[PDB]
Formats: sequence, C-alpha cells, structure tokens
Amino acid sequence: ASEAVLRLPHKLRVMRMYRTGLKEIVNWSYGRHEFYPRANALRMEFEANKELSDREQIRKLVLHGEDLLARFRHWEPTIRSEFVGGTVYGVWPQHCKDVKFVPNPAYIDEFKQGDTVLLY
Amino acid sequence: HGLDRDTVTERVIHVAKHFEKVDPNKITPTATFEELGLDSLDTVELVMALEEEFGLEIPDNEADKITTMADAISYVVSNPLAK
Amino acid sequence: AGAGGPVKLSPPVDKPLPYNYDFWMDNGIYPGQPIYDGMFGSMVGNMSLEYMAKGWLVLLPILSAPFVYEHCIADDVTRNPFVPRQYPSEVREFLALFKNGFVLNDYSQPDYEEMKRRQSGLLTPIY
Amino acid sequence: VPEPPYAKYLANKSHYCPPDFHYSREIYAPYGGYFNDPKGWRTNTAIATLVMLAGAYAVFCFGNAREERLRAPKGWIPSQLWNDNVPTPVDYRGKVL
Amino acid sequence: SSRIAGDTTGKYTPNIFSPETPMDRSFSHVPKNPFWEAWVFRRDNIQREFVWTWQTIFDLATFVGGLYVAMYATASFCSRQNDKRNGYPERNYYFSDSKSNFVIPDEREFY
Amino acid sequence: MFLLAVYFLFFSAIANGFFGRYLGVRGSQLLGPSALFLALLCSGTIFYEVCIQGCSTNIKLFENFVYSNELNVSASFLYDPLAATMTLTVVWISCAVHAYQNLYMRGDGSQTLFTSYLSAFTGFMLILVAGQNLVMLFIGWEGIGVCSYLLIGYYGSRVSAVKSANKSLIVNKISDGFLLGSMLYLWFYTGSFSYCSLATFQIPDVVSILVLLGAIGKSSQLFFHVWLADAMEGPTPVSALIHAATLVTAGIYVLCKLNLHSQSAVGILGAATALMGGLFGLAANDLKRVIAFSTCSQLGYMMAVLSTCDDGADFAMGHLVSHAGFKATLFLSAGLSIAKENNNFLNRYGSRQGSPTLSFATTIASLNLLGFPELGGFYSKESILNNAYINQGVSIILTLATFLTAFYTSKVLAQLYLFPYGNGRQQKSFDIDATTLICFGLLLSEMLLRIFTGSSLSQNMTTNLPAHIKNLPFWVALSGALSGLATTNLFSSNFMRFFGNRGGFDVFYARKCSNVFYHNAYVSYTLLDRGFLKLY
Amino acid sequence: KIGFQWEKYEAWRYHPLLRFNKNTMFPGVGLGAAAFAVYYVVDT
Amino acid sequence: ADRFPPPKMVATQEEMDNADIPYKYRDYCAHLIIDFKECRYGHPLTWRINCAHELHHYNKCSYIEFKRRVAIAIEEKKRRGLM
Amino acid sequence: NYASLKADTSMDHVFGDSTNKLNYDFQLMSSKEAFFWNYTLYPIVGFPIFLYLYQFNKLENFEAEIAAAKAAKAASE
Ligand SMILES: CCCCCCCCCCCCCCCCCC(=O)O[C@@H](COC(=O)CCCCCCCCCCCCCCC)COP(=O)(O)OCC[N+](C)(C)C
Ligand SMILES: CCCCCCCCCCCCCCCCCCCC(=O)O[C@H](COC(=O)CCCCCCCCCCCCCC)COP(=O)(O)OCCN
Ligand SMILES: CCCCCCCCCCCCCCCCCCCC(=O)O[C@H](COC(=O)CCCCCCCCCCCCCC)COP(=O)(O)OCCN
Ligand SMILES: CCCCCCCCCCCC(=O)SCCNC(=O)CCNC(=O)[C@H](O)C(C)(C)COP(=O)(O)O
Repeated sequence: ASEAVLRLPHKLRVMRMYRTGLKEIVNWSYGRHEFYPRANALRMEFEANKELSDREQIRKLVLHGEDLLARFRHWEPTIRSEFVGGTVYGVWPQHCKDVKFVPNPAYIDEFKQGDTVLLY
Repeated sequence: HGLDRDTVTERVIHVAKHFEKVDPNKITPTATFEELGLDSLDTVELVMALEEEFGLEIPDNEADKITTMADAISYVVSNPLAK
Repeated sequence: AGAGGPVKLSPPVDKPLPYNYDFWMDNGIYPGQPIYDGMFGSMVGNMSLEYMAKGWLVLLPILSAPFVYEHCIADDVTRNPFVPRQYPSEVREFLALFKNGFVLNDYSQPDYEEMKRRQSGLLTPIY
Repeated sequence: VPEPPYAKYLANKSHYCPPDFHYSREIYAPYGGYFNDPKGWRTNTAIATLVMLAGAYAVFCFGNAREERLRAPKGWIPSQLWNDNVPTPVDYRGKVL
Repeated sequence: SSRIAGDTTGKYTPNIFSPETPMDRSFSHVPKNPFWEAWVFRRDNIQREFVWTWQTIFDLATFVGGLYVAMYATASFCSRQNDKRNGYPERNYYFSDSKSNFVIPDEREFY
Repeated sequence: MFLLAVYFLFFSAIANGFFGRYLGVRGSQLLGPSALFLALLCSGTIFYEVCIQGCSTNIKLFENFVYSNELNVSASFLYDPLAATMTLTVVWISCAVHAYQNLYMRGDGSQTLFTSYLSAFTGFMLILVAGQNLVMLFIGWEGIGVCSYLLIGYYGSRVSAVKSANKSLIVNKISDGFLLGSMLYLWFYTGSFSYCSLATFQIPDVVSILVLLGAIGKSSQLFFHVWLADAMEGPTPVSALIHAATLVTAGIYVLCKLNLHSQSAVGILGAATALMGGLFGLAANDLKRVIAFSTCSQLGYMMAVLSTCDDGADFAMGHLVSHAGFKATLFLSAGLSIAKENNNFLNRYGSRQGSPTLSFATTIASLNLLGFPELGGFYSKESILNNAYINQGVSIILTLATFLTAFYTSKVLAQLYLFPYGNGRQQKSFDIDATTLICFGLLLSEMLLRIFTGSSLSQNMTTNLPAHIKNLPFWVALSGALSGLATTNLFSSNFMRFFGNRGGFDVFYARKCSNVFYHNAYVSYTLLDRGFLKLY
Repeated sequence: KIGFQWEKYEAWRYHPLLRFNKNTMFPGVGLGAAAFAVYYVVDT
Repeated sequence: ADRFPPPKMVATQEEMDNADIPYKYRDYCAHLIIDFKECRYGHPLTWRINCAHELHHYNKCSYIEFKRRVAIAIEEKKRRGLM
Repeated sequence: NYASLKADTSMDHVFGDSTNKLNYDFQLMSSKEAFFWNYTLYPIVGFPIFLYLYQFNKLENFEAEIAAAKAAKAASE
C-alpha cells in the first residue's frame, strides 16, 4: 500500500481496495465475459468480512488484501486511450492561443543586427 | 464535447436503475446514494458503471467525492472527454 | 479524435530543484517520466530486479538443457545416425576449406583430424 | 482577441482540418501546413509528375549507359528491347539462343 | 497593446515613445523560472560543494586512473604484438627499459 | 532501368518533404502511391531478369566515393538473386503501406512529411539490399536507422515515443559499431570492400563475433530486442514497414550475404530468441505488441536455420520474404481495428459487423503465422523445422516455439472476432475507401503468388525423415491452436508476470547499466573537471 | 444476487449486428470448396 | 566407406558450370538437379504442377544417397566397436 | 517578468490531481556498487582485448616450448 492509501480513512481504504480489485479483474481477464463472475466473487469476498467488529482481525484482512492487490498489479493496465497512460494522449495536443510571433523579423534594424563588444 | 445536463441525467438515471435494491421511482436527478439504499461497496460499482457509460476514467480521489446522484451528473458535465 | 485532444499541463516548479533533476524528463504535459523507465519510481507490475533474476534462475537450466546435451555430451559419431553429405573429391576438397562448412564433421574421411582442427580455428588474426 | 491585420493574408482552415483542432496559421514549414490542400494543387501535381518523368528519362539513359552484363542470361530478358549490350542468351544445357 | 516593428519596405523606425509595445525580437523571449535559474547557478558552481573524502578519492582513482592504467597496458601489449608481427627488434619505448636503440625502422632495410 | 526504383522512391521523399506545400495533402496522396507503383513495375522487371533468368547486373554510379591512399570505395549497385528478391518484396510492401496511409493518416497534421519519410525509408532499404560493397550497405543501414528514428518519434509531444526513438537509435548505434569493426577487419585482410573479393574460407572468430553482434541489432535478437517492443509508439504504417521488411530483416540479409557466421552461436541465439519472443507474446495485451513479439520469434527461426544445413541461408531468406507479407498484413489489419474501435487492448475487442476483406486478410495472415498446411508460411516454416532435426537442441526449442506461436495467434483471432463485443456503447467508426481495399488486395496477391512460386529452390526437396517426425510441427501447431481457442492457463501467475515484464532485460539496464553510465558521467564531470580541476 | 446487475446492464452486446458471421471471416470458402469438388469429379 | 562405394558421377564440370549449379548441390545428384532447375525456372509459377517428375527423380536419388550415408555410418560405428 | 508559479487546475478533475509526488531521492549509485559494476561491464566491453591477449600468450608459450625442445635436440645432437 502507498502512503496516500494508508492516510485514507477506513471506509475509503476498503473502497479503494474494492475499486483496485475490480480494475485488476478487468486487467487480468481475457474478455468482458470473464469479468462478471469474478466481479461477483470479489463482491462476496468483501461482503463476507463486512460484519466483523474486531479491529485487529479487520486490520489483518485489510493488510493481506493490500498485499494481494500489490502482487497482482498488471504489467499492462487497460486504460482508455484519451486519458493519462493512453496511446492517443498527447498525439496532437490542442495548441493554445496568445502565441508570441514576431512579424518581419529580419527587417527590424537590418543593417545593425549583430553582437557588439562593449568596453570600459 | 460538452455534453448537456439533460442527457447526462438520463444516462445516470439509467445506470442507477440496475441495482435491485433501488426502487425505480426513488432515483431523482437530486438524490443521495444513501436514500436510494446504496452501500459504500455499491457506490464503487455505480461509479465504475458510470465509467463505462460515459467512456471516461474517474481518478480515484474524485471518485470518493461522488456520493450523490447530483454531483455525479455535475462531474460528468464538467468532463470534456465524456461521451 | 486524434488531433485536438485535451491534455493536462505539468505544474510549474515551485521548490528548489534537486541536483540530478536531469534524470526527470518533462515536456510540459502532466505525466513526466524518468530518462529511462525503471531507473527509479514506480515499477511495471511491482516486480523488482531480484524477482526477475530469480525467474531467470528458474528458467535457464530448462532452456539450456536441450543445447547442453548435443553440444557437450554428444559426439560427432553419435550426434546423428548418418555421415555428412558425400561429395566428389574435387567438390569435397573445396567444401572442406570452409571453416563454417558442414563436411568438416565427416568422421569417415581420412582427413578428419585436420578438418576438425580447421573447424576449431584461430581466435584472432596472427598478423 | 481581435485577430491581427496580417490574418487576412493567412489562409483558412482546410476541409480536412478537424473543427476543434487549433493551429497557429503563421508558422511556415517546407513540408506544408497542418492540413494543406492549397489552391492550384492539381497544376502543382502535374508539374511534379512531369519533373519525375523527365528525371526518370535521364536516369534511364545513365543506367543504360552504365548497366554491364558480363554473364549471358539463361533466357530472353526485357532489357534486350532497350539495351544492346546484353549477351546472347545461353540456356542451362549450354546451347546459344 | 502591441504593434509590428519590422517594415519590409525599408521604412523601419523604432517607436521608443509609442504607447503600444513593439513586436520586436524580445517578444518571443522565454519567460523563465526562479528555481530553474538557481538550479543552473548551483550546477555550474558545483566546485563549491566539492569535498575531498575517501569515497571521492576512491571514485576518482578507480574510474579515471583505472581507465588510464587499462588503456596504457592495452597499448603496450599492442605495441609488443606489432613488434613481434613486423619482425622489428624490441623498441625502446619511453618507460620500457630496453638495452636496444631501435626506435624508427629503416625504410631501406628489409625486416 | 535498375536505377529507376530508387530514383522513384527518393523523388517521392524529396517532393513530399520539401515541396509538399505546393503539392498538398492530396498531392502526396497521388505522388507517393504513383511513384511506388512505377517502382513496383521496375522491381518486377528486375526480379524477372535476375532471379528467373539468372542475369546479374552491376551499375557503378561513380568511382572513388572515398579515395584515401590504398583505401578506395565506389558507389556501385549489384543486383544479384538475393537483392532482386528483397527489392521486390520491399517495394511491394511499401507500395501497399503508401496506399494504406492515404486514409489512415488523413487525421494527422503532417501527412506529406510522413509520406516523404516512408519513401526515403524504402529507398534506403533498397540501397542496403543492392549495394555491391560493404560501404553502400553501411549507408543504407544508417539511413534506415535514422528514418526509423524520425518515424517512431513522430509524435513528439509524447515522452514515450521520443524515448522509444532514442532507444532504437542507441541500440542500433552499438550494433553498427560492431559492424564497422568487422568491415575494417575484412578490408584489411582481403584487400577490398566488395563482396566478390570479400570471400574468405577461414576467418578468425573475432570477425564472426563482430558480424553477429552487428546483425543481432537490427534483426532484434536476445539482449538487443528491447527496442522492437517500444517501437509500437510510432504510427501503424511505420510498424508494418519496420517489422515486415526494412529493419528486422537487414541483419538476416547481412548474415546471408556474407557467410562468416558460426553455427554454434547462431542456432542457440535464434532458438532462444524464438522461445522468448513466443513467451513474451503470450502475456501481452496490446494487439500491436503481440505481433511484434511474433516478429521476434520468426526472426529467431530464421537465425536458427543458418546453423542447420548449407541450404540454411536459402531457407532463411525464403522465410524472410514469406514473413514480410503476412506480417505486414497483420499490422495493417490491426491498425484498422484500432482505428475502428478507438482501442489498443485485446480485452475490449469483439465481434462486430465489418468489411469482409479485412477480416479475411487477418484470418489468412494469422493462418500463415500459425503454420496452416498448404500455405506460403507453412512451407517456409516446415523447411526450417524439418531441417533443424539434426540439431537436437535447436529443434526442441523451435517446436515449443511453434506451440506458443499457435497459442497466442489463435488467442488473438478468438479475441478479435469470435469473442463477444467488449467495447463500450459509443459511436466509433472508420469507413474504408477503395484505396485500403487495393492495399489488402496487393497483400493477398503476394500471399497467393507465394504459394504457386515458392520461397526456396530446395523448399520441396525431400528431407529424409520419418513421417511422424516430418508431420510433427502440424500437430504441435494444432494443439497450440486448440489450447488458445479454449483460452486455458498455461503458466503460473509468477511466470505470467515474468513474461509480461519481457524477462526484465530493461529493468536490469535501468538499475545497473544506466546508473553506472551516469555515475561515470558524475565522476568525469562533477568530481573531476568541474570539481578537482575548477578554481574557487 | 447482491451488486450491480452487470450482465443486464450490458445485455445490448448480443445485438444481431454485434454477433459473429462465418461469411465475414471466411468470405468465399464455400465457392472454393464447390469448385474443388467439381474439379475433383473432372480429374478423377 | 569402402564397403559402400561412391556412385558414378554423371554430371561433368562443364555441365554443372553451364547450369550454374552451386558446389553444395554437386553431390552425385547434380544431373537430376540440373533437370529440376531448368524445368523450375522454365515454369516460373506452374513449376509445382508441371515440374513434378524431375523433383520426384531428384528426391529418389537423394533418398538412395541418404541410405548410403546411413550405411557408411553403421559400418564406421561397428568398426569402432560402439555397436 | 518571471513565469507564474501558479499551476492550472482546470484539468485536475479529468486527469487527476498533482498531489502525488515522486519517491526518488535523486541520488546516484553507491561508490561500492559502482566499482563492482564498472569493473564488470568494462571488461565485457573489451572482449576483443582478452581474446588477443589469450591467443598471443598461447602463441608465445608454444614458440618458447618449441625453442626449448629445439635446444634439447640440438644439444645432444
Ligand atoms: C542516397 C541518395 C539520395 C539521398 C536522398 C535522401 C532522402 C531525403 C534527404 C533529404 C535531406 C536529408 C536531411 C533532411 C533534414 C533532416 C531533418 C528531417 O529530416 O526532418 C525534419 C523536418 O523535415 C523536413 O522539413 C525536411 C525533410 C524532407 C525529406 C526528409 C526525408 C528523410 C530524411 C532522410 C534521412 C537522411 C539520411 C542521413 C543518413 C544517411 C525534422 O523532422 P522531425 O524531427 O521528425 O519533426 C517533424 C514534425 N513532426 C513532429 C510532426 C514529425
Ligand atoms: C536465454 C539466454 C540468457 C538470457 C538472459 C539470462 C540472464 C540471467 C542472469 C540472471 C540469473 C542470475 C542472477 C544472479 C543471481 C542473483 C539472484 C538474486 C538477485 C539479487 O539478490 O540482486 C539482484 C542483482 O541483480 C542481478 O541479479 C543482475 C545480475 C544479472 C547478470 C547480468 C546478465 C544480464 C541480465 C539481463 C537479463 C536478466 C534480467 C534479470 C537479471 C537485484 O539487485 P538490486 O536492484 O535489488 O540491488 C539493490 C540496489 N542497491
Ligand atoms: C591512483 C590511480 C590508479 C589507482 C587505481 C588503479 C586500478 C586499475 C588497475 C587495473 C587496471 C586494469 C588492468 C590493466 C593493468 C593490469 C596490470 C598491468 C600489467 C600488464 O600490463 O598486464 C597485462 C594486462 O592485460 C592488458 O593488456 C590490459 C587488460 C585490461 C584492459 C581491458 C579491461 C578494461 C577494458 C575497458 C577499455 C579500456 C582499454 C581500451 C583500449 C597483461 O600482461 P602482458 O601479456 O601484456 O605482459 C605485460 C607484462 N606485464
Ligand atoms: C486480480 C486479483 C484481484 C485481487 C483481489 C484481492 C482483494 C482482497 C479482497 C479481500 C480483502 C477484504 O476482504 S477487506 C475487508 C475489511 N473488513 C472490514 O473493513 C470490516 C468492517 N467493515 C465496514 O466497516 C463496512 O461494512 C465496509 C466494508 C467498510 C463498507 O461500509 P458500508 O457498510 O457503508 O458498505
């Protein structure tokens, strides 16, 4: 688990584990057909331990699930192309206005363009 | 393309219906997930399903801030890559 | 749409820069990258170099097992059930010249020893 | 922002240009602009084709002058139509054609 | 707020009194960043942070002097091989102590 | 007549890249394909004259390109049977890609510059192939290297693309440094740079190792394969050209042109590369990356076959020319699939109504890759596998490589067509014009002609092997295909992760080689010249 | 079943136009087979 | 080797040079490969159907030569006592 | 004058915030590790040097042994 995940509150930490687990189900699948049963299985895995109230056991489950989600990070995340980490992100980025263009550059003081040696 | 609120509302309402617990009239353009009857783990699934519906990737910290039907529509409207 | 897609601009530097900040490549778009990916920062698949070395340690003996038998354990007489291609004397003498030839392994020939020493030739030019 | 006066001399956005894509029209590049399609492109392509064929004729003369065949072809080759230095064909058996 | 300084016709005059900022060569100058400037200053004046430590001496010796020693040894070996190849007598190189005066081969001689 | 094709390609490059303002996007879309069509006619004439009718020609453009004392080299072109075949294959594929880029690159800003790069890229390949001496080959070699650098990094606002181009440039630099060493060796002890006087029956091992090290660069073999996978950052037309003919094949062409290789090294390296490429292509989830790893595996087969027999050079060239076709088709169809689905990941592809031509071309190219009987790829691959039986170690590894190749090829086919639709409910479309149909028709004509004309003279010559040995590759390919269709798990998650990281060759370079490189730079600069030797 | 009804939400993926057609992947294989059968009868 | 003597070489040096037969192909089968080569390059695209008799004859003679090679191998191996 | 140090937050909601930072210390390899890896890789670079050294030593040793045997044969005879 990263520092940002650790600093999160318990409710949001379990939410992060569920979100990352679902995304890793998507990454490790071969198609959308594999996703649904595996998503239901992850659903049941979280639902099984939701009613535990013993803090120490809950900490054990969260830590073990975080280790499992760290090990099964996919080498190739499935990311939409237009978003960060995507193929078409930055291919031809839209160029902004207010560009500093100097018109007729060579005709501004044409004879006296050059470097000068100034002395004391 | 900036997608108008009315269409985004229709599609978010369409996604929210598929939860069995949620009753088809409780979902309104302005309703929190709690009144709909959705849990936290359910809100994860709804945020993801919104990701397929509009073809976008929700960065996670914003995903936490989505807890209502209203703000989800606002986030989708804000996004210029939402389809 | 290939052209005109939205992009995130990397924030301007607001703190003193490290001396080796040249290791970071940033063109102004948000996801800047190391000069060589994997040199530092996030690792693809959360796999360290130790993991890859252990995996290679597992693989190499199995991959090398087919090669080691023929090259080392086997010998020219027992490698194959036949002798190399038989040629007329004029053709065979020319073909035996090639150090990278395939007639140098003909143990039936009376010039086998010289042919084998030709095959195991010089490492570097003498002159 | 009110477009500068020189914008009139600059050309418009082409049909192939996506409507959302913005580029600075003042930048000059020898390979062309961001989407080109200039007026008079057909005549320029015709001129380019004429130059290509004329250079092909010159290269053809040069190559034919410098094309050396020192071994007879096994059969008839198309070069015999245009170059006279082709040796008379001899087949695999050895008979001259 | 801006005006075109350059005139292709040749009637160019610099409007130092003009209310509008000329579009001169300084128009396209890069804005610059305070911390980047201090990084440039630090990197150029890296001799200020130079400290003689055993680690520094170790690095300098092992890489620089090591490469010099390796190159000198390789060059000496190549010279020895070439002397054997050419048939020359062992040449009196500067730091080699040889009791032979052979330095430059005689072109006229057959070796 | 022989010079004309190179003239046409370089004219297309100059016209589109320097006068493209006048020509326009349409002007490129005519002058490119028309010029390469004319070059295709010229290349067909060359192929008929040299290969079929056995008439080699030498054209000396000018003498004394470098004339310093004894060192003398001339700009000359010799079209020998190898050169004519490679020229025909290259020009055919490049004409197809130029037809392809008219519609694919219309949404790209600099289509004229892209066409100019593609045409100079082909021209330098033909200079490499037809050179009569080593220096002309080096010219073409460096020309294709620089053109790959300018084509992979076409998207300059992407850090990944420019870093991929830098990777390609650096690796290729090391390889040609080794080649230049071998060139100097051969000039010193043979008296010339020409291949005719280049012949040596016995060569010292150093020259052979230098030649092999130079060759494994462009023909990406093991420890030099890092750039090929990253070369996916470039546009799809670039990937087709580089993987099909221009870059990867050059090392094999050099090894076949000069038979200074050693049997022991080439066979082991090729078999290792084939197995590793198949294993890496197993894990990959981008459509484009799997095809690159398959290219690596096929290069491994071709390098391995040199060790087997005297006809190994002919078999390698035959597989080279056969491979260019269906591999180019696979990249072009994959690129069209990406455009239609706006996606690069195999999971979200699925069955969808499309053009019959593109799906058929994908199916037939994948069947050639698999080894489906009575196909051009089948013959050129069985010629290698059956003749490799004598080298027991090589044969085993190549048979497992055939299994892996079948598995991932069938998996890709099932995921692209048989699988249910996996992408989202959004309006996505790429309508194909008649030009793309002419492109795929040209590829399909190449594939069909390959069956009738063959790849090597000894292709159907008998290898005196038992029937169960001879027909074994078919059974291994069929088993791999059946396992791929079922999408079964073949390796544990640890080994799947290992293969997804491509063996960690790049992570080793990162952590040790690059860090040592920049620590040497730190010692050289900061400690020494701006340190010890800098005044206060 | 608890959770989002993923398969009902994505029941449009079985659209007639999103299904596999043998003709698209194998356009003229049947014609080749029929021609080979006729040529087989002739050759035999 | 002595027990299984080489066959007579039908193809002569001038014929092999006139057919441009590489030295690797000059293996007591050269005449048949001259036939196969001339017929293959005679029929550029129909050689697979037309040129089948010549290929068959070459493969037959090559099979006989391969049997001779295996016989030589067995004789040498039994002479050394390995079998 | 100087460029603004204020970032643009327009696209944070689309592409994520910039809060997360790199964990690298921007420091180089240790001196001890660098010594090992220089003295390992540089010899691998100079593989021709060792081949030439090996063959030259072999040639000189064989020549000297021939000379010694020649001296032995030319002493008695
Ligand atoms: C061999 C005999 C015939 C020689 C013909 C050679 C073929 C053409 C040679 C033309 C001159 C070669 C050098 C041209 C200038 C080098 C710069 C260049 O090629 O491209 C420029 C700009 O291109 C030009 O304006 C001129 C190119 C015209 C034609 C270039 C053909 C390819 C060059 C050939 C490689 C030179 C070989 C050198 C080694 C042998 C920069 O391109 P990018 O860095 O990719 O950025 C472009 C923008 N974008 C990000 C969108 C891609
Ligand atoms: C099929 C033909 C062969 C294909 C390539 C096969 C390569 C096989 C080489 C790997 C097998 C032997 C590895 C040596 C045994 C080490 C086992 C434990 C590894 C370990 O503890 O330290 C590692 C050292 O890196 C290392 O182990 C680097 C040693 C590698 C030797 C150089 C050989 C080239 C390797 C290129 C590909 C291999 C990638 C994986 C090595 C990680 O170090 P750390 O980062 O944790 O150190 C901390 C930073 N202070
Ligand atoms: C204070 C500053 C200095 C402190 C730190 C110094 C530490 C460095 C010491 C090791 C340096 C590398 C080893 C070279 C010196 C070895 C010992 C010198 C004695 C010697 O010449 O032996 C020869 C060494 O082999 C050779 O010819 C050289 C082989 C090693 C060179 C290749 C390895 C690196 C390759 C990188 C490229 C560098 C060279 C580029 C051309 C072989 O003996 P012999 O048969 O020649 O007879 C010559 C009779 N002694
Ligand atoms: C590709 C491979 C995928 C890897 C999958 C690995 C993932 C491991 C899964 C197993 C780890 C766990 O169970 S982690 C389970 C940790 N257990 C607890 O937190 C008990 C306390 N539960 C609560 O406080 C709430 O019920 C709460 C659940 C937060 C929701 O709040 P709501 O009541 O408002 O819905």
